[PDB]
Amino acid sequence: VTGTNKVGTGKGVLGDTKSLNTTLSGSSYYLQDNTRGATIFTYDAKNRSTLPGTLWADADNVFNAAYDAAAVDAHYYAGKTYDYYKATFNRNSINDAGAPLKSTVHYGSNYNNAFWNGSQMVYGDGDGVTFTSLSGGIDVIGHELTHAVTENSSNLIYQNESGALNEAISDIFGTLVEFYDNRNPDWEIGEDIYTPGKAGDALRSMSDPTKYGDPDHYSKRYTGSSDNGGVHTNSGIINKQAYLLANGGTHYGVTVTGIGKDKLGAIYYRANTQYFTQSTTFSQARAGAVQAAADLYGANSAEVAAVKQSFSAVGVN
Ligand SMILES: [Ca+2]
Ligand SMILES: [Ca+2]
Ligand SMILES: [Ca+2]
Ligand SMILES: [Ca+2]
Ligand SMILES: [Zn+2]
Repeated sequence: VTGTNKVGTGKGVLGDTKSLNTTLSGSSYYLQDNTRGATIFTYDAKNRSTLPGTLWADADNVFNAAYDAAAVDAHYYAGKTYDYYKATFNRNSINDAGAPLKSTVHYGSNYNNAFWNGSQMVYGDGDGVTFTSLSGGIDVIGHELTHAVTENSSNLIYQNESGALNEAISDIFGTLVEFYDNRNPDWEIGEDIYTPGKAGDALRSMSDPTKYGDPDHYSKRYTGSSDNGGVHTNSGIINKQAYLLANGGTHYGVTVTGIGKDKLGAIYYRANTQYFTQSTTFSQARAGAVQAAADLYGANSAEVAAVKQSFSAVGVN
């Protein structure tokens, strides 16, 4: 739409009030955010299995209805993700060229999913038991949007070690996005949307992958063919290494000095963008992470040493 930049208000999935960037055109306001380097659009599929649906239009610039909630969050959190990338690394959208961010909410009926489809963000509303509206969790959004960035860089193949690395990368960043918005931060993934009645859980944990049965050491990796070679479980190995590099700890007899989330982020960003390839394995991830740290802090630096220490802890050389 073409119009005038407005600022509205609405309530998200968890019931919190949020500030919205919309556009006034004719008699209505549209969930269209013209404020950033990339345009952000939010759509309504009206509980159908169609894409992208209808661009979202409101009569008064107030998004306080129960039906509004998923759209308010989808809208807000994508602008927050753009922000994280723009401020931290000077990245202009998913492709470094201002590609627009599109999201469809109310997709299907009681659909327990949300993913980047290679072109836009897709959100279902959940069954209200296993999940709630999928747009209410910032780390899951940051995770999927980061998949858009890998595709525009390393392009890690979704199978075996390189696929797990892909998954790991996306968790690291979604976590980073959550800390970014001071969105009650932690190292678990999906706790704001998962099993709305049970407090305590998440889909997986970076601090202790074994809580959910994921491996936390190379010697314990899944070796078969299921899940494109165990893509979603083996990522726990890289997740654990990332956690120890940011916060420190003792793991399998190896003591790691943490360097903080900001350097963890710069090291992985640099690694994924200049060093990783489509088929980077965990051993090459170590070497590339090591080179990134050397470039960033110096070859004989304490950072580089932490990098080495962190992989050692998880059995990767
Ligand atoms: Ca309204
Ligand atoms: Ca949290
Ligand atoms: Ca989290
Ligand atoms: Ca829960
Ligand atoms: Zn993923």
